[PDB]
Amino acid sequence: MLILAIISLITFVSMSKLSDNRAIIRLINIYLILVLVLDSFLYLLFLNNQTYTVMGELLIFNSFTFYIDMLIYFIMIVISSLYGYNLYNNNLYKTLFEPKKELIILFLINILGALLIVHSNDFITLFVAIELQSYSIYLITAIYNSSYKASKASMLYFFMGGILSILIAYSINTYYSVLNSYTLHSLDSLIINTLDLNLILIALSLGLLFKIGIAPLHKWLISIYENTPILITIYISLIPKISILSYLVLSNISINSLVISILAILTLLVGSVGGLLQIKIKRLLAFSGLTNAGYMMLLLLLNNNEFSYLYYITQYSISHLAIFMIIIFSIYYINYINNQYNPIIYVNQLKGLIHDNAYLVLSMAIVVFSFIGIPPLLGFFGKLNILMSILNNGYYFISIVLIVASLISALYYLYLLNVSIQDKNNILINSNETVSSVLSYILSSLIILITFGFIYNSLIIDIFNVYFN
Amino acid sequence: PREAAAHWVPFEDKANMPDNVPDVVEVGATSAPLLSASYFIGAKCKPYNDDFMLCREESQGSGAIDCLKEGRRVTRCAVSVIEDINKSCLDEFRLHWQCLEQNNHQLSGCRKAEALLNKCVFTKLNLEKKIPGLRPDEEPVFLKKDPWIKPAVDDFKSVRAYAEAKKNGTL
Amino acid sequence: AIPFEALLPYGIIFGLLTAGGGAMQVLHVYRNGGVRDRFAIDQWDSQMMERDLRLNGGQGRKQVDQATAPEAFKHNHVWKSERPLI
Amino acid sequence: MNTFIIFIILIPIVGFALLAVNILLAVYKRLAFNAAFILVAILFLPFDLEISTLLPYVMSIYLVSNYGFTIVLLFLLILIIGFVYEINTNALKINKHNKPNTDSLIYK
Amino acid sequence: LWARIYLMPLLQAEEDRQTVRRSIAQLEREKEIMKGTGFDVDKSVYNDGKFHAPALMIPP
Amino acid sequence: ALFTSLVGASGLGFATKFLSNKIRLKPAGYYPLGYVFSGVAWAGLGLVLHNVHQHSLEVLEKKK
Amino acid sequence: MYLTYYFIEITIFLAILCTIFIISAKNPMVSILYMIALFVIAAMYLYLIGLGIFSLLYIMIYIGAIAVLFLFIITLLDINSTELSVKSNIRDLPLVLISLIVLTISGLMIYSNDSILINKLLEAFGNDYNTIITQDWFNIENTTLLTTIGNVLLTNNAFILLVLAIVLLLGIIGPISITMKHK
Amino acid sequence: SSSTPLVKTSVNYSYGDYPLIDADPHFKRVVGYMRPSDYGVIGLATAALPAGICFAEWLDPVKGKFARPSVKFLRVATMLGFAVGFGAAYARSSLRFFGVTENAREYKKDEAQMAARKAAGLEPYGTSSLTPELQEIAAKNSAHSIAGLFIFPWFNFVNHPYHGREQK
Amino acid sequence: TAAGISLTGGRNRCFSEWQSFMHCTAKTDAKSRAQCLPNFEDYMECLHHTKEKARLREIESVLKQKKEGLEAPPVKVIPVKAIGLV
Amino acid sequence: MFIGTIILVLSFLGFVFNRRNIILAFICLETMLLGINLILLRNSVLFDDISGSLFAIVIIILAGVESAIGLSLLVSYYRLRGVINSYGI
Amino acid sequence: INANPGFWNGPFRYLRWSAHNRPHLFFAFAIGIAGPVAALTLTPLRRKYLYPDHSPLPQSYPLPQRAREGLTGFDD
Ligand SMILES: CCCCC/C=C\C/C=C\CCCCCCCC(=O)O[C@H](COC(=O)CCCCCCCCCCCCCCC)COP(=O)([O-])OCC[N+](C)(C)C
Repeated sequence: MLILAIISLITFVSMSKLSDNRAIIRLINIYLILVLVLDSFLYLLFLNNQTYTVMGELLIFNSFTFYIDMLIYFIMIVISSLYGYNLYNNNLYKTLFEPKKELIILFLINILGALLIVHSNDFITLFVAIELQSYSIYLITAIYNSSYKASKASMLYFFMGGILSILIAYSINTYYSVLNSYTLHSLDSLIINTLDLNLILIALSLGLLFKIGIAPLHKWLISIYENTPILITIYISLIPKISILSYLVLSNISINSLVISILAILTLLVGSVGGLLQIKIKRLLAFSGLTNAGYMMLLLLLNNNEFSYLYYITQYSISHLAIFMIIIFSIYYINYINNQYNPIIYVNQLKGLIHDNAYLVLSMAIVVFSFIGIPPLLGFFGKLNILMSILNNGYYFISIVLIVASLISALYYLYLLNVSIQDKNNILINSNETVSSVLSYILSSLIILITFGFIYNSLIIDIFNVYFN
Repeated sequence: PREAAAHWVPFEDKANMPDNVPDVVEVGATSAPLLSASYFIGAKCKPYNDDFMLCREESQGSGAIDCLKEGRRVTRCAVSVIEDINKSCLDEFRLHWQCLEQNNHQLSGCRKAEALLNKCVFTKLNLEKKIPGLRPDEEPVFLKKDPWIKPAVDDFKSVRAYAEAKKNGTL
Repeated sequence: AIPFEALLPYGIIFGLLTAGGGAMQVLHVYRNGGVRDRFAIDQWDSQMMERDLRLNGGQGRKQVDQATAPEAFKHNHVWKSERPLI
Repeated sequence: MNTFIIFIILIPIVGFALLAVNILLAVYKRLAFNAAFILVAILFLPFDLEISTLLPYVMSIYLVSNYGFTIVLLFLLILIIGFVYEINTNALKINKHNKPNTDSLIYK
Repeated sequence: LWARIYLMPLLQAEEDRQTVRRSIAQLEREKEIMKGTGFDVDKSVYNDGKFHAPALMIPP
Repeated sequence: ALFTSLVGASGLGFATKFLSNKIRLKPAGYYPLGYVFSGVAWAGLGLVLHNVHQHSLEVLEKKK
Repeated sequence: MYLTYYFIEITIFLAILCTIFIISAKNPMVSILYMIALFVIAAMYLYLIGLGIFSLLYIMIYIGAIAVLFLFIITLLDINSTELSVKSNIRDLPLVLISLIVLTISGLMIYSNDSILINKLLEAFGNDYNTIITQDWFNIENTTLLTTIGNVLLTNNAFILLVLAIVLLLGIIGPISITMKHK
Repeated sequence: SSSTPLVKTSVNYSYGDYPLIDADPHFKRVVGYMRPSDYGVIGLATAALPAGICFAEWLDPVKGKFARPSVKFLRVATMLGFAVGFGAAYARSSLRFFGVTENAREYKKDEAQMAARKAAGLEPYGTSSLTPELQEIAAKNSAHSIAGLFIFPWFNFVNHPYHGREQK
Repeated sequence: TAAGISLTGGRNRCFSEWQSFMHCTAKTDAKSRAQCLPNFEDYMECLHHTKEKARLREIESVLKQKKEGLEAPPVKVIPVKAIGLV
Repeated sequence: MFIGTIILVLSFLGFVFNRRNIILAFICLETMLLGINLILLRNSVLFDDISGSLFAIVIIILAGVESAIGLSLLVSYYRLRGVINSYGI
Repeated sequence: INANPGFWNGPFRYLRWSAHNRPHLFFAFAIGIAGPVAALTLTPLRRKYLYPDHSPLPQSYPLPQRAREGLTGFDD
């Protein structure tokens, strides 16, 4: 029911004016809510990890894919509930964060492109769907055309995504050259012994992986994330990561991979030591994206990674989403506003935030402790369940470097708190206008998931046991 | 099952059928006669052709080497039909495929010598054209009157022979 | 009334294409030995025309007819070799 | 040596001859643009290229009876809504400032 | 269409026996090549023993 | 028990409404019917997750 | 008659030559002119291998639309460009001389299935053997290539044509998403 | 002849605790066998989208003042509410064919109608205007397309032989 | 998908060995696939003709050294306008 | 596979080692897709199937829409600036 | 001047408006909607009343499903 939305709304947005864009996005938000509420009984289809192949060996519908398929709609409701809703009703807050006319179209075209990878079986559905979502990132980036950094960022992302798309197509063509089939189950565990496939299957992996930020090629993505406006980048940092990582994790084509193990170590090294001396907040935040997307090639090395992956992905998506929404709240209290597209740029700028309000720093403190794995929080059990699989299957140096990477990373997570609880000299005594109700209720709910998800941890393990085994 | 190359180089082999496959009486008919006599060798040699394709089916991959016995017998009976149609109706058979050698060998262009040949063979050789798979209340196309698709030039000798067959009353 | 000087160019163009196409049909019938051309050629029909060239002996589409084959017809059958296509 | 290939070898010779007789006989010796001009060619390509997605159906129209029909109909009906997007948004029309905005004369 | 399928098994049998004859001729020619130095001319490069026409010949 | 599993999720809902008031710099009881809204919504989530866990346990019971 | 033999290796040499003239040219239009030369050398190879249909599809869309598109862009835009000077591009030579060797040899490695790493490479060149073409009389109607593409895009892979609709949709929405400036 | 399956297919392979009728239901059958509690879900979804928009602007208004949204958006809300209601309707009613929900009053009706057209001598499912290869391909497309209701709508309109039933 | 569809819509040149291997894997419990291996080796050699290439290399290696060359019924090459000349 | 690998490798190094203009990047990217096609289509011929040709006729389309998208991205980049630089974006 | 009344402010009056003032979008959308709407309503009327569908063509050699009863004849 994405395309039932897209085909309808594209005719609806073609005729509506520029003032109607907010209420269009509000409509699409409520539509996605009711698709999640009235249609989420399709979990009953699987009961014992039952998998369906639909459209004729072309799509693959199982329950891992159903969970990612539900996760993406949930985070899209949280993202679309930002563009729909005003932050404050002021002159500044109308000229900041303006949604373009075609933006709401490109989100749902990207979700179509992201869902048709996690659900994908054939290589041609893989290739058409990485193309659909890569175009949508080319155009979600460039839709704020009257920005110098955003246009330079879209033009860089174009050529780098183009090289990695031709590398993937070369690997797909090459696997076709050595075996007649395109589907991954033509492997069926007898090929791989009697066939040198390691080089093909890694080059297929590394083609997607380098699109996401695998760390010899991490420098271009950090530049694109720092250059886009602060609301394009929460979406274009969440979506391609989780979509292809659940692809590469559903179809375990690189087990024991030495190239993947090296680049996993190199990711955990250079992310945690790259974020150390950095003064821009989206930078710091994107290398926190990099180390956490490098607790991913680890599970990609494993076999049977569907508790560790799924728990850590919904952990990371809530935590990610919440801390971007915290600094989007934090821009009202700062003293200096530059650069209309990207209003807070430096982490020096959110000083003394506890003297402005204390509960936004309470929220910020629980999310930044959830990134560094503090045990009564939901972000802890993600690293715990990665480590119950890394050590389960023989990766011992990987475990030590995982630990050292977590410790070096916490040093620049805690810089956010070191800045935000300090004396400011100019405290707020009375704000005349208050922040939007629903858009702060969303962050309060995303906190209370993080701080109280260990309550339901045990239910999730039993549910999981039934529905994936 | 494959279309030829950039630079394909033709070759033959001056050799012999080695020891145990006997000599056979192969069809020396060109495209026009066996396209003309196709329904009649399909009507007489139905179970032999059926038997050969069945034997080729059951020996999967054995195939070529397996049913030498039996593609021997479809050739013999097809040669039998075309010798019989020679000695039966050489003149009207010849009329039909001298028609059908023009018109791209389109069957559409030669109804007139066709119906004459079909009378001749149904009389002497008592074999009949059928288009199978054709459910009733559907007229077979080589029986209908005033078709939409008419040829460019009706050839002359079949005009004359069909008119004389009208005058004699054999048609 | 009608102008003749206006219609003589189109008369020449018409007559040029007319005499061209007439010459073309005669050249095609002379090459094939008195029969019209095959305009749409199947893979089946191409294999069949090659077999006819093999059967009749040398000439293109002579379309001979015989009760059996000659003894040379059994031995003249060809296979086509083909380069590596690197 | 068939009769197709002398023609497409022989024509570049005819062009080279008509060119060499010209070299023999002759005498010898950024501005800003509108978005519509760039957009006609940029947008021409996704409408030229559905045509070649339409080219394999038109050859095999008999085989895919009653089913490839509906697939092609749905393909075209998904393309028509992007067409009606661009014609609802007045995409190709180029505008100018010739109107005096027709504001009534207000006094005092 | 029905005319072509009536003509199919006849030409099929013809190409069948040409396949058998020219194949066994290539096998015997390669046998007379490989006399002396010990090497199997008769063992096929398949494992399921069937009759494949050869391919990939030596450039004439 | 079903009842404590409702009351705890309703308490999570009261915490959501409370913390959402406190980010907006409102008092604790600002719109005191909104506590009823959030309590009923999160309690309904507890209903859903409770019933999914029930049915999953019964599916495990039927495998013997 | 064996003048007509080396036709494939000829076009391979011409493609090498033509890309050397892509990446070493003065004007930005001279490079796309050798690029349409490269498309037509490719289309000659595609006819040569046995695919007459594709060669003309490559002429229709690759010296068709996207050619005209690039020629068009280079016309109505100014683009500064330097020349291939030795003082700015000889520093890249010892990396190119490594990456040529490594990328070519490794791109010729994966067509093989042994595990020696020298018998893998030597199966790419050790193929001078002529495939034998038999006539099978099993096919009755001229289902050529384009018929089978129209049967597989429309029945077996109808979803790929139907997602493809969304991709061409996006290729229409995108340039209007950008280049309009509504109101 | 146009009703022979000639592929191999699982027989009575139930997807839940209840016995399946049907592996893909034809669209007319799904609209036939749906309960009144299902038309309920359609009505609740047509009611929940315009009331949902008016509620969600009662929370925070668009222009700072609480005004009702225009009738223009209420019409589109009613349309997409029928869209969600029909998606949930087809989705529920075809879970009942798979034997994954409670399957009591439809197994009897599918005894009844299949037995009532075995008596009239015609095909148990119906004669399509397709060759049997197109029936196989067109029902490999429409097999289990109700998963992926979150992405795309796809339905059965093909009327092919096999449905995972006992004999044919 | 388009599993074994040919250029002309039929079957590939290696469809039989693949269908034999899928018969093998259909009746075989997982981790009992070692008995399934010879059908697979037949299929990979159908695709790439590797063992046939090595065998013809060894036959040509013994052939090419000898001064006698060829004492066998030879393989005669013809030009394309002379398929059925004699 | 020689002509495809050569177009791919040499087009790739023509992409990597430019510093002079922006359009050589676009046209080297386009000839890489050509180089992938030249390998795929011959594997379709030599294996006797259309399914490599299926991926070919799909990637023709994706190369097309890729060019349409990316040249609209360039006109975005040029509208706001004055002249596309020599050294790059 | 002729302005837009709206499709929602009276449908049939709007179609009457668009037939006069925009015939390049009425008689273009009305000739293309008369195809897939007539394909759902005019086809069973034909299959019952004008003529039923045709028999399908053969595609390959039609193999039967028998077990080779032994043929007699054409031995030598
Ligand atoms: C009335 C609604 C009002 C509007 C609300 C809108 C959106 C609400 C969205 C999300 C709320 C949280 C629901 C979580 C469902 C998890 C299902 C599941 O644990 O998944 C398991 C497998 O997971 C996994 O592998 C691991 C996931 C690990 C999750 C880590 C964070 C969890 C901690 C907090 C989450 C629970 C908080 C409960 C709050 C009362 C599969 O089981 P399933 O797919 O059958 O469950 C869905 C059935 N369903 C659709 C009917 C609900």
